[PDB]
Amino acid sequence: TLAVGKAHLEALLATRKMTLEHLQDVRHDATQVYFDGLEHLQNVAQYLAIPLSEFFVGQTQSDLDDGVKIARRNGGFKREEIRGGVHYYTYEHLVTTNQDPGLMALRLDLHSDDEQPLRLNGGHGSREIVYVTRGAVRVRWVGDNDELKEDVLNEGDSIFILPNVPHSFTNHVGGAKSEIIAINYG
Amino acid sequence: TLAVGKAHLEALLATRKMTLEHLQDVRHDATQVYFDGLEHLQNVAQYLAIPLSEFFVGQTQSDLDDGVKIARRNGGFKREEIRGGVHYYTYEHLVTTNQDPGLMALRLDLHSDDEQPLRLNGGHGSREIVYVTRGAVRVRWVGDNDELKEDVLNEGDSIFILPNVPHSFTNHVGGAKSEIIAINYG
Amino acid sequence: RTLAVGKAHLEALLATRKMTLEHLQDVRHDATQVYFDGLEHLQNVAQYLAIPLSEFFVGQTQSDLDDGVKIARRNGGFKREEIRGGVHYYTYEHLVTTNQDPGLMALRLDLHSDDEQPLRLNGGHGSREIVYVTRGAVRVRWVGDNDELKEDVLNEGDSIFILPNVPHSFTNHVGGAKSEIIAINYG
Amino acid sequence: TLAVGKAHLEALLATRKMTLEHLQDVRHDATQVYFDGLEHLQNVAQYLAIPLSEFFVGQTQSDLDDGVKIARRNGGFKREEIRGGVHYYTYEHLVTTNQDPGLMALRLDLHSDDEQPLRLNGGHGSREIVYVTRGAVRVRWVGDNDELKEDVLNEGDSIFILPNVPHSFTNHVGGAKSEIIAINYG
Ligand SMILES: C[C@H](O)CP(=O)(O)O
Ligand SMILES: C[C@H](O)CP(=O)(O)O
Ligand SMILES: C[C@H](O)CP(=O)(O)O
Ligand SMILES: C[C@H](O)CP(=O)(O)O
Ligand SMILES: [Mn+2]
Ligand SMILES: [Mn+2]
Ligand SMILES: [Mn+2]
Ligand SMILES: [Mn+2]
Repeated sequence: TLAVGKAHLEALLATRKMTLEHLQDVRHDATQVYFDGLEHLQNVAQYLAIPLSEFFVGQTQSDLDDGVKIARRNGGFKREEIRGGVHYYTYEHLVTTNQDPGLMALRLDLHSDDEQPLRLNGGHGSREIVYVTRGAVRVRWVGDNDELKEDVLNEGDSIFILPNVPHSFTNHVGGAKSEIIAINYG
Repeated sequence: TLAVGKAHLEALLATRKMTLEHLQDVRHDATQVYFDGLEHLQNVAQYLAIPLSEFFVGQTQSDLDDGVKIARRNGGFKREEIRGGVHYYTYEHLVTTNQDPGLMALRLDLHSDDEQPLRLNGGHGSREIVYVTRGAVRVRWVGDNDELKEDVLNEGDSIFILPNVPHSFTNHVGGAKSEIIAINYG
Repeated sequence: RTLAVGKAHLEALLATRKMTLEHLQDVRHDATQVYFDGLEHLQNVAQYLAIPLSEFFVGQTQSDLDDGVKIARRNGGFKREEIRGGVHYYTYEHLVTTNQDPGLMALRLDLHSDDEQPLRLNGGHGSREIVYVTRGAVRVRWVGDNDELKEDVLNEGDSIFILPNVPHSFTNHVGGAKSEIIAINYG
Repeated sequence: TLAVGKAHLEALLATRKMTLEHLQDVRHDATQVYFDGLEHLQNVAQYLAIPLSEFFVGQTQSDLDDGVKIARRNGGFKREEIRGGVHYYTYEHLVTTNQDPGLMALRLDLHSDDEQPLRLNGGHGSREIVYVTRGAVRVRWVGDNDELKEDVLNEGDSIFILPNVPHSFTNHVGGAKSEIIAINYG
């Protein structure tokens, strides 16, 4: 048994000039409408020619409290990142929210340097802005005409990276261990 | 058992810097990942802080054939519309597709006129464009400062209606029976 | 050469950078507008703010609607013949157009070609399209899966939806008959 | 004289099923099209029923260098913020780009505390995420039913703020001087 909010379902129905009465075999109460499982809701979605996802758009409960959400150091997800055989990053999630799933804010420790081989990613859809909280960071990316570029970012410097530009952050000084903040969004 | 496409789920996981390994309680094959029901996929969504709807976005099978979908006169949904005892419209769905659930294209017969009372709707989120295929149509709507407006649209005339502007289409002549095409979108 | 920009709007752009009019010294203004000596001047201000020039005009065009609506009349607006490789294919008549949705292009078309003339598919387009047949019998052809050419026939009151970038052609099924369709591109 | 890129103008013209030939008295080159001033381009835009802004979309030269843009500490705009006589913030712009004018990344020094009066902003359209680089930060905001809320954010904590929620960041301790990073976006 799968419940869908009644007002929401009625709104979808109204996009097709319909009402609950035009659905075959559904029970409902004053706030919900009930389906005999996912296959049943899938069939109703085909009947309305609306993809299944729409039946859930907006229907997840907000994880904010009073318009805001707070996270604490080490309070959430954390993970090492190893590329080819090279320890490259420690990813720590900052605050994350279902009210903007495209926002991924991270604190990273950098573990590689010039003595290890380069491990560029393939770029990604998200824009990114990085701020250096500590140390000295070697940044490398693939620029115009596939030519490799590099620079060095010191504490308090920052960088914006256009979507799908491949990039790497490493320690400028080998054995030193820098920290950056990275916000992907939009 | 609920299957989610593997490449899609892996893409969502990557927006959180995760991989299948960070969900330990899931089986998978070369193209799908399997959940013990909706409650299970809902828990994984809360863990990822991504709303459930995202796990279905794009995952409904397209109802198009070779990039296109065709509908036939009288082939689909059709309904009379009666407002406070007044026969106002016949709604006939034109082609509808799950590849744009926000598109509602209609053919309407108009059945009311000046001898019946006015039955405006409450407006709606969709933009609308209407084209008169046949006859002469009295259009009325609520304009600036809630003042009622009216005009007449002849064959081949058209009108654009901003979202949430309440409106009514009726026969200008009375006993004459006009036809319009109405496209709500976006 | 003088370029006016709405003052409230410019001030809102300035506030996205934590600035005020005072951080641009070389500008005259009234209670509602701010004036630039020319485009090069506004361009420099845009560079200084790291905001593209287009933003200075976003939202600033006066609505062409009257009381939330806009009406167009048969033959009241733009109209044009479409000839493809020497083949007279379409007559395009604009239905209502509005600056409040520039991506909405609603057309009435006459079809002038048929099976005796060569095929003239377009290259497809970004817009979604829905077509409704007002009159006659219409041969529709498009490029489907694996670049295979597809075809069908649409009668009066039939309709079709076309996914973005699917190449397509509408012609007369019968030949010498002359059909009419309504085509709405949007989004 | 206003020049507009020719390929671009042609693409706009094609959205209206037009070509350069349908425009009255315009000169052009192999790459540009020329207008007798803004009023002229404004009239062409009314004729096409396309807002003026569209004629410049994409037409500003990117301020990125090879897909990236770098800013240095103290390299760009910087300003003190005083609210009703109270020194509240030092705003330092981090990297800014014309490729995303909705991104405003700041480094702030906090100068106020509990001994000074509260100076909330009015909120803003942008979402915000804040990360505490140094110290201990008193955050206050207006939540549900206009009730004032407060909390304390330590080094490495972060917060997400929904659009138009009014807020203030100040020093928790008093005479201590904290630092935050604040990213408004989207
Ligand atoms: C800081 C980098 O942008 C992180 P990656 O995208 O390679 O995970
Ligand atoms: C043609 C009209 O827009 C139909 P309604 O929205 O009242 O169903
Ligand atoms: C009816 C067709 O969509 C018109 P085209 O897009 O080829 O100009
Ligand atoms: C860090 C805060 O969000 C700065 P404000 O938006 O009041 O200028
Ligand atoms: Mn990255
Ligand atoms: Mn309507
Ligand atoms: Mn087309
Ligand atoms: Mn703020």
